[PDB]
Amino acid sequence: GIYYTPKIIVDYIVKKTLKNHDIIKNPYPRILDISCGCGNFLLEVYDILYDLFEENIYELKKKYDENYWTVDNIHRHILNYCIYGADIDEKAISILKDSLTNKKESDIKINLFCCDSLKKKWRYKFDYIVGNPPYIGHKKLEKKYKKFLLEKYSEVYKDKADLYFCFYKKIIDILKQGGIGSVITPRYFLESLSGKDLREYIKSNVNVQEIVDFLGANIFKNIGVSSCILTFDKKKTKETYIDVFKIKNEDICINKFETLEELLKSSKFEHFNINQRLLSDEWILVNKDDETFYNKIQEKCKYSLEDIAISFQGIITGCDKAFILSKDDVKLNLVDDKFLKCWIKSKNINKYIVDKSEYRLIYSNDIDNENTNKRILDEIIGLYKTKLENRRECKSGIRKWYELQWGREKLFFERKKIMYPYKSNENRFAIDYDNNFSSADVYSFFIKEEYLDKFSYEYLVGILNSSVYDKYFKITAKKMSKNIYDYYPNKVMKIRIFRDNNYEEIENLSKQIISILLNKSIDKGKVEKLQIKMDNLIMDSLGI
DNA sequence: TTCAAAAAGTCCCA
DNA sequence: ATGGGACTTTTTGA
Ligand SMILES: Nc1ccc(CCNc2ncnc3c2ncn3[C@@H]2O[C@H](CO)[C@@H](O)[C@H]2O)cc1
Ligand SMILES: [K+]
Ligand SMILES: [K+]
Repeated sequence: GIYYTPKIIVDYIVKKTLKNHDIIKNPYPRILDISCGCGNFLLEVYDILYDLFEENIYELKKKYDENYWTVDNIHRHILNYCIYGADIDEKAISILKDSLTNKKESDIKINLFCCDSLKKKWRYKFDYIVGNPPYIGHKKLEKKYKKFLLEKYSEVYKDKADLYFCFYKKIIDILKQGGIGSVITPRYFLESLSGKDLREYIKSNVNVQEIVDFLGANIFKNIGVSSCILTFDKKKTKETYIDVFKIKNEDICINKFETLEELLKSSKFEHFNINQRLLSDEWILVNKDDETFYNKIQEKCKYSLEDIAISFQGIITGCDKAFILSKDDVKLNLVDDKFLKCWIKSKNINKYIVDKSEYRLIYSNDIDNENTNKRILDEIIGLYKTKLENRRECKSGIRKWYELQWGREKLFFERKKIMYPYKSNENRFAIDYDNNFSSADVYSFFIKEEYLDKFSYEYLVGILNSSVYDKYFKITAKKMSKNIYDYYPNKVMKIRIFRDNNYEEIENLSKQIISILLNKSIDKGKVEKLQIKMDNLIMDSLGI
């Protein structure tokens, strides 16, 4: 339930919010952590504040009450007026209170609240806010609390949104005018469709000073999440430019230097600036060379995949072990071949073509009644009946216990089409010739009838598999973990395509590559040469 | 009725 | 034991 932020990052965030504070002008700053936990951030804040007060004690004594401002009174003052924490875990709050007391008679009152930060009536705003909020996705969040969030945090929380969206909104709302906030959250809201409303909220309510994007680097040990650090303020500024620090090597160990600033200035990161006013609903955080590249491609292409194609997600059985069998399984002798479909996984998809399938799907929707094919139900599917009965559509009666949860439309699959994995390190679009079915880890599309004369499957896999389109898609794609991007229709269908004088030769090269890849003695080397030639053709076409 | 999004991923090994 | 690499289910809101 508790996650420890590495000390280097905590130090960076506290220094980011407090390094230029004018303690003489305002000796009563309110610093808040609304998910403080054991006190990772607040103890460092206490250290920084103590040094800040102690270095200016005599100036404070001369400008204000000379009896109040003594070194012996610093500790008490810090706990009374400066440090605020909130967390829902009682034990963490008790431990933090003990630590803050032990940093150094009457008892000082420590501003630590044990509550739900999203429900607390906050009585005042704050000068500085730091911390690491909790991340809960749509599956792991309780439905009652989700009803609450959808009612009260609708500006950022809808559909498949995350709890830390609400923490972002809460932080922004309780930040004093001129205040500074700095947090570490998952990076996914920067590009995801669920994060659109949250991105709009941030852009329209704060000045984003700085974004540190670690991409697929493993910041939290033994945790599968990809992180970023956001720093924003509510200052009166007429410029609103963002400093973006994007990591270049995801294999880096984070403790190579003493400070995170040394790492950011180093050759391990790239830095660039983004105009906050030029942000659309999407945040395209790239350097000027990449921006030029992306804009050239966008302007030159007249069509998008959405215009010319029909997209769809694969089968969602709701229990794969009940419906998927190895093609050499003896139990398939009980199933009529009219009920069997070819089944592939994301790993069976290469550039341009699909591996031969090793699995079969029982399309159980076509089973009329339980008495005609009783053997299939009793001996194959029924072995998981309990689990099958706990699916949502079974509990509500919309679906029989032996039916596929989301069987889609068969006719969408039993046709020539293009398939691609839902998560990959590179563009892998293939032409499926074999009426392959797949789960939701594989997405498919086919070309609309009215665009068949303008675009062929061979040409499309030719350009989509090129290095140009690999880089082009990765510009705006959703970076998930190390060497993994989401390849989902909400972005894949936005890919723009072109049609010009190089169409015929690109198509010929694609057909040659496909012909070689379907041979017995594959000579992959000539495939690589042909791909290089096609990439040259594409770069000529797009004017890069 | 029925779409598609969602990594505090998941699991294994050296 | 940890860190790194291969690979990806079904719950869920709309
Ligand atoms: N199902 C569900 C039901 C209710 C909630 C309440 C959300 N409200 C919260 N308010 C304040 N602190 C919170 C918190 N949730 C977690 N935290 C702390 O955050 C830190 C993580 O690093 C931990 O120290 C954790 O305790 C969440 C999920
Ligand atoms: K004085
Ligand atoms: K990671």
